[PDB]
Amino acid sequence: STGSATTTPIDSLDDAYITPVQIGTPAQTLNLDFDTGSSDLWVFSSETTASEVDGQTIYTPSKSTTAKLLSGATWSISYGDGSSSSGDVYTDTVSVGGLTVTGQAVESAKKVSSSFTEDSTIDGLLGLAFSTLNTVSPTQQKTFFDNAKASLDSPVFTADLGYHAPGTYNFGFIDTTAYTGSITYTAVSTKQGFWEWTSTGYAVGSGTFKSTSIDGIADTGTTLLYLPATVVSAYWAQVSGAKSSSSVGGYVFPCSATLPSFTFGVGSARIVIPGDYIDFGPISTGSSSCFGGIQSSAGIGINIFGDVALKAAFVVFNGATTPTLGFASK
Repeated sequence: STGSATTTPIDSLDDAYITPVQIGTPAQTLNLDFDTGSSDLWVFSSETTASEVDGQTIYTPSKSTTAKLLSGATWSISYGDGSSSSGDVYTDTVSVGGLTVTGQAVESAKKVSSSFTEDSTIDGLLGLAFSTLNTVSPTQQKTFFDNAKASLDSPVFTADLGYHAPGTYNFGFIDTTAYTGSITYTAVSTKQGFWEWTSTGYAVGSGTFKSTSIDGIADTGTTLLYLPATVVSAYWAQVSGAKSSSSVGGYVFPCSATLPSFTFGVGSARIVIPGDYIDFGPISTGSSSCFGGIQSSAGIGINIFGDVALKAAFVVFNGATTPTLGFASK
């Protein structure tokens, strides 16, 4: 089997991407944030505290003939931005782009933090990291990809995120028309439950490539590119007027600037992030200070290849017995 679904930016900055997901019978379609940095599929629901729902579409398990309460199971999760949610669990039929999993754990939110309430466009998350990170207790649950894997033509999914444009998540096959050149594969460590890999270095603009190992995660659920302070300083030093602002919470730059590209290494191959991808717009409405899309990972504890990086590539998440990651230009 295979599946294919379009993923769409939630706003004009590509802050996140939503993908429609069919849950239950008859189908209830919710727009979920596919997140390769977490492993819970959770949704706004009829059980979510009323004051914490503001425009999202909810899953109502009582209206699904295939929903079953997973007795005794609860979940609770926190993300890198400090947001959180928690609740109980149902099993139900979940389909993505034509690919159907029965008995998928659908984690129903009783509580969500303000950041979720305030974002009307995201109805929940669909985790695509390794199932060892799933927060369901007392019986950990498998991700949608893990449940689908054995039925797929090939045990893979691919992320093809657009810049200010829709893109595609595919399951079970590699669309060879979707990228240019070849896909370069690189080793993955699953020790932390993430799609963790080591980039071979970087370049700033037309500058020379610096060969240096950068361990980080491929995380579709993080907006920006978070890299070591040395790397980030080297980037922003090429932008007149750019500075790290403690009050704003990262590097900012004059909105009048033209940003240089940023290249990262995948083995001997190179992925180029165009400078425009690194512009996240005014820090506040009407400001001439713009927020940078490359930021320091210092004090996150890990480097994160988020959407800024991933959207410059066609990315293969290879879930073979020994997982690997593949990157191609496009």
